[PDB]
Amino acid sequence: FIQMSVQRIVEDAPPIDLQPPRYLLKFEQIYLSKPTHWDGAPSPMMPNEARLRNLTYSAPLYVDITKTVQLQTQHQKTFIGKIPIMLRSTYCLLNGLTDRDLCELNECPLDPGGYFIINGSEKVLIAQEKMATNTVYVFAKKDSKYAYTGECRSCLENSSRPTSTIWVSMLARGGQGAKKSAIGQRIVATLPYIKQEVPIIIVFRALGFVSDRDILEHIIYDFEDPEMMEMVKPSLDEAFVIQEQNVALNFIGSRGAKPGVTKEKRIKYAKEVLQKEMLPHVGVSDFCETKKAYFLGYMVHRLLLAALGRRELDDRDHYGNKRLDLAGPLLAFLFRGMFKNLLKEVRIYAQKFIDRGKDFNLELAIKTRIIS
Amino acid sequence: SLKQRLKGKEGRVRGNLMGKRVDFSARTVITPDPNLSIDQVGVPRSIA
Amino acid sequence: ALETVPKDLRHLRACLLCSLVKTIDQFEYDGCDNCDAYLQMKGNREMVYDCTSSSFDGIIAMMSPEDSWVSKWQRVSNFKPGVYAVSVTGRLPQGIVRELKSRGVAYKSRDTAIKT
Amino acid sequence: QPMIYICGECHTENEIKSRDPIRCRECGYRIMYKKRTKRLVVFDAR
Amino acid sequence: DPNLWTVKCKIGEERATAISLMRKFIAYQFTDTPLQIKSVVAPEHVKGYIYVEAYKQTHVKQAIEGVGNLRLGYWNQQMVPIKEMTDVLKVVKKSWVRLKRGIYKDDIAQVDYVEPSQNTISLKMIPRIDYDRIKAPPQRLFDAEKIRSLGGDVASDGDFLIFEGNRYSRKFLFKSFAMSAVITEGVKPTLSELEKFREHNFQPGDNVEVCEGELINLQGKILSVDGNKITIMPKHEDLKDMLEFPAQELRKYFKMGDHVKVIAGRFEGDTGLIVRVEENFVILFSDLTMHELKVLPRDLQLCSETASGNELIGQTVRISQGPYKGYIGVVKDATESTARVELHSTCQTISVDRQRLTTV
Amino acid sequence: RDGKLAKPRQLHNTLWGMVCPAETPEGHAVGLVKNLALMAYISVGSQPSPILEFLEEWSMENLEEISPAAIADATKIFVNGCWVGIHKDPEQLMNTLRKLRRQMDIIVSEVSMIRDIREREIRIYTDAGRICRPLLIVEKQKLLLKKRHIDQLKEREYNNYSWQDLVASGVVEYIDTLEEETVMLAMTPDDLQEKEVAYCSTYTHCEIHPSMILGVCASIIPFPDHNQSPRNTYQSAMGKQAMGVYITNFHVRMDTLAHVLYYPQKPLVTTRSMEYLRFRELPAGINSIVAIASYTGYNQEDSVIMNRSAVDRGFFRSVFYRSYKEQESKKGFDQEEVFEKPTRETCQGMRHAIYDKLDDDGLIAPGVRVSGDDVIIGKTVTLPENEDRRYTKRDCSTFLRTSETGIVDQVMVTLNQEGYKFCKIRVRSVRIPQ
RNA sequence: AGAGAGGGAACCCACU
Ligand SMILES: [Zn+2]
Ligand SMILES: [Zn+2]
Repeated sequence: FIQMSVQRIVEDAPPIDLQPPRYLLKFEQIYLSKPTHWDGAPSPMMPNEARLRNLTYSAPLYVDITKTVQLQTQHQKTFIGKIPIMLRSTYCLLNGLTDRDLCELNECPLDPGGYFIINGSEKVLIAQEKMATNTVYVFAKKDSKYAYTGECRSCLENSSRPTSTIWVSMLARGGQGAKKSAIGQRIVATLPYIKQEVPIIIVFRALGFVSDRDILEHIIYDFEDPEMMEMVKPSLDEAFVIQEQNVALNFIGSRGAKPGVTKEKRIKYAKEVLQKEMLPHVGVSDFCETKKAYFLGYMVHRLLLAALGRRELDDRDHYGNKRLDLAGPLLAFLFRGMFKNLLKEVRIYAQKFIDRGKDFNLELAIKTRIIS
Repeated sequence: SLKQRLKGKEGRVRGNLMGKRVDFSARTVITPDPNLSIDQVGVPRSIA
Repeated sequence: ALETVPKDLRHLRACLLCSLVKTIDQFEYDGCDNCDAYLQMKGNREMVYDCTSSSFDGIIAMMSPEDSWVSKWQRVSNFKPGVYAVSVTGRLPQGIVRELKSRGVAYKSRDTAIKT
Repeated sequence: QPMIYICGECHTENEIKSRDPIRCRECGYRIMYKKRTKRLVVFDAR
Repeated sequence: DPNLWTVKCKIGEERATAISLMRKFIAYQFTDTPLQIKSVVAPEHVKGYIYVEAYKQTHVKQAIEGVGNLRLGYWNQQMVPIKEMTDVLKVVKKSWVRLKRGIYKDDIAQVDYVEPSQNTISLKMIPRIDYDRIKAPPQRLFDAEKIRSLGGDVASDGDFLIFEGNRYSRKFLFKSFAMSAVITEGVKPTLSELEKFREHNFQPGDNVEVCEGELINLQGKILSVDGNKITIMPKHEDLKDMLEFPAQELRKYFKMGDHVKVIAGRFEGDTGLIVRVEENFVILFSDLTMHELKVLPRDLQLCSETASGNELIGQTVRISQGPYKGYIGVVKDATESTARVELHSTCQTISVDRQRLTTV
Repeated sequence: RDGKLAKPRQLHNTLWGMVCPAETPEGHAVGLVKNLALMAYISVGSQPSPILEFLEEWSMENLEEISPAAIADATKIFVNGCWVGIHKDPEQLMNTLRKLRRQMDIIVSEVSMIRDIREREIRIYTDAGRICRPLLIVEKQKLLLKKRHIDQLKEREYNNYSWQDLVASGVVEYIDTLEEETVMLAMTPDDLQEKEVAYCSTYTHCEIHPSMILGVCASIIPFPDHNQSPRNTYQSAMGKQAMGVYITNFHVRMDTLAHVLYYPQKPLVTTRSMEYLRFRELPAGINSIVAIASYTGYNQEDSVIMNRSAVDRGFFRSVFYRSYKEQESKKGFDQEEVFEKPTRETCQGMRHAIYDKLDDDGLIAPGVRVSGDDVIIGKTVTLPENEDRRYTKRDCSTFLRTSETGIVDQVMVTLNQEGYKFCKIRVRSVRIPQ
């Protein structure tokens, strides 16, 4: 965490820009000092001293600033804030010290470390289980209206945004669809930030794949097993009305968490949802349309296999389906939000101090309490 | 709120009116004794 | 133009005729931006003190009086855009009012307040 | 009247005053340890 | 006609918002991004939000873009209703004043000398100071000797004095303050402030009669009360209907031999019974004393409440006799006979005779 | 918590070797809170870029350059879940990836490859959070842990031959839970590599030792397989509660509720795993000559008869430390705490207790007997209305916790984070077993 | 011989 992930968080935050002559701030290189207390002079704070005086065994965190107003100026080793250190780390004082040296510091060699000293209290970050991200799972909501529901808690590594689960469900209604025409089961997808059950074929058309043959190529990889094609036939025949990418994206934008104004600004919202909300692990870029289409086809194909039983259903308690958030991922998840809040406060300060016509004071821009 | 002060298992009706803290009560560990009758309990001196 | 807009919040005064709100510097340097030709307070501070108000309630940034219902209710539709006062406390002396009436300008009070 | 404290890491002793910031004279160590009491202690050897 | 829309603003900075919007309108009135709104209203006493006059909400949103003080009303706007648009511009409205700012806020100040320059006036005040003793407060008299003793920023001119931020006092502060920094209308000090420098009271349940009109000599009990023309509803004797009477027609009449209290004057706080009801002199005897108290009929009310009118403690001892001999302890409790000893060795406090104890 | 379902709480099959099966809190959090096994290790995760470069180096076809006709006759390959492309020959690709992992050329040891054989898939996981455990590698029904490895491993601190050198030797490797679904795991080599009426004869990995499936608290149980599993769980609960020397520097630490023991002993009946938890260096408990006998009737229903003379000889006689912290607060002059000995005539609201135990600074000198409702910290806070008479600052003092007694062990005086004076008092009370 | 006590809320770990 403190060796790579903090730098990843700092670099993955966009350089904030303010429009008047424009100026942008960027943070590039971070510095992590040794734990030190102070009013007072900088002195190395031994962890037992931090425990006895109810101090916090935290190391200061510096970073370099580069602002371009363009007129660029750099600011090396600006104090961001203090982050706690768990004992026996690579950035604790007593790393690699011999047992005699530890006994000189009133610290025993028997202590395994791995705990933080916060206000003199020893804290342990309990590892938290979670469902494994970026992995397709097929479950059975036997009480709902869906026969088999697929999901993929997609979360791109080193991305400040959290996970966004997409569901690819199949309406059950084993017999009729409560109609005089609705024969087969229809596959329907729950996208992030979209409140209605979007059909699969609508999404595939919205990805720039107009032909039914191409969508079936991306979904069913063999054209010599007519049973799976027959099973996917009703879902394909739900949305033969919508044939254009424009109309498909318009239907995507209809009934969103943020509803569209008109044909305009709703095509862009649907494009934004398909670009940056569903499946971030397959990429977030303009050329990532076909990769996202391939992965959605894989999700639909696995759902079809589950509906056939050719592959068994997935277990929520199998420990190959779980991850263990240790101190690293947990502190990274905390630091994402707190670093973003520090950036927001800096932006507020800059907005206050550009409208007066003056130049902001960057040491007062970065407040250290919000990050420590 | 007042409704939250009354509605709970920690409110006024269960928590304070039904089951309330009482004076003249002691709580300590029990250890066996076969040398006293079935209707006798051996209480400590500091409790008595 | 920007010449009509006051520069700061200190010593804001509203005109007694058209309820024009300006600083004392702008009244001293420009007079009235609507009817100084009928008042002639430019080049005279005492004329400003006699023809402007020290007590006003509410301000209106009248930007387009030609299509404003507020300008219809405040009777400032035929004027120029600027900062106007809703309620004005004060009154011109009888000499100024009589001189305006001799020039065909009857003095309608801008004191549209509901006094009890 | 002054109280004698043992200066933590220094292991030396020094006087202290009321409303006196807690500092050692050798290296300014912040942790003081109060000396053992002067009144008698008696322990039943049970 | 355009409509008014509420836009939330920074508190205390609404006039500056209107000034900035006017400057922005004039600065972009010839460009390709015009402000299509019609007017901006920031009232004198409405604090928190301003008004934008426009035919559309989108015009308001596109006009307030770039204004940070209105960022809390940027996403959504609320229109003032059509019937309520005139309420926006509707405005309602040797003496004594009360200061607006400072530590003397809303304190009674006697206007000593009105300076004809119309900038400030001299005010007589009672100092709310601690005489430079606590700060490194209620109203009390100005003590010049105390401020000469404590020192600091103080200058003496006999009874005249200057102190602690150019505060001018004499014998009682006499300092200049601005007319706009005081309220010269609506103070109305009391009698205690006169020493420092009609009325209607009808209550429900009281008995009143009618002194004039066609409904004269009708005694009834009070139901409700109002300010000046009460339109009372008295429950008269032998009348099931409720009539109407203002305050000038009624009078606090009371039958002889009832609970009476005094509301104001010299006789307030005392209760008792009245004896004989004259034209206006009503004589009564108190619940405390039997002295004659003569009151006006208006200074009476009907209220049925009753009138108010050891040495061994903490001493290290040593058990020198008995089973516990040789134990060192501290005496917790002690009596004439026995004493409880907190044993230093065991986790137990036991009581022994004082004859068995020997102090260290 | 408080869910009536059981599937999130049960001991699933994939908890083998990664998490202890016995240790769990047996309250309303059964199965939810777990304890990690001994050799289990959570993969800290690395970047997938070297793996993608290696795959592009070999004949792996990316998704943006394929026909959708040759997909079903080949194996779909995933990295961290994202589908990176296709490969035609799954064998000699898994062999190549494993050969690189048995050498640490490109792929880190924590990274895991899983070849789904029934359905044509091959997924490589490089996530941070996966839970793996080291296993031996069985090439031929033969182990790769030869005698020379043991010879170089006994002579540590001389050859500098560590565990990481054995990982680099391609003898042991970390297998996670996904990969356990596609591995044939030998329990012990003395039984499952010798020819018999053959069971499978296709082993890939061998368990190092079965005792490493247990946690830290289930490893201190002698003969845990002879017990019943609820008994093992209850002992796992109790073993984190036994008095003992919890740390070596306990005389410096100002811990609250420090339970230490007079004469702790190592168990006569021990496991091999206690040598690695260092339970023989900071033990918790005493070896006792027990007798399982019906007697007078005081060991009736889960109770035990003890020996008074043995207890008088220091048997389980523990010592209980409790610390008390208090600092004063410099504030806006209305209330001002300060450490001083309060006086009856001066202070107000002073509770009736002994204040002569205090020193001149309002604190107890170490080595002074105190009991219930005895003052330990003399602190007085000022009263704003002392002038607004003759009665001044009120007592705000921390007493010794009632129904407790003992000697004050040591007192430390220092400054806090805010720079205010701050005192800790550790009070010592020995606890004879009654 | 001068005699009473207050905090309060929140959240963790166990105990039967
Ligand atoms: Zn004018
Ligand atoms: Zn020293």
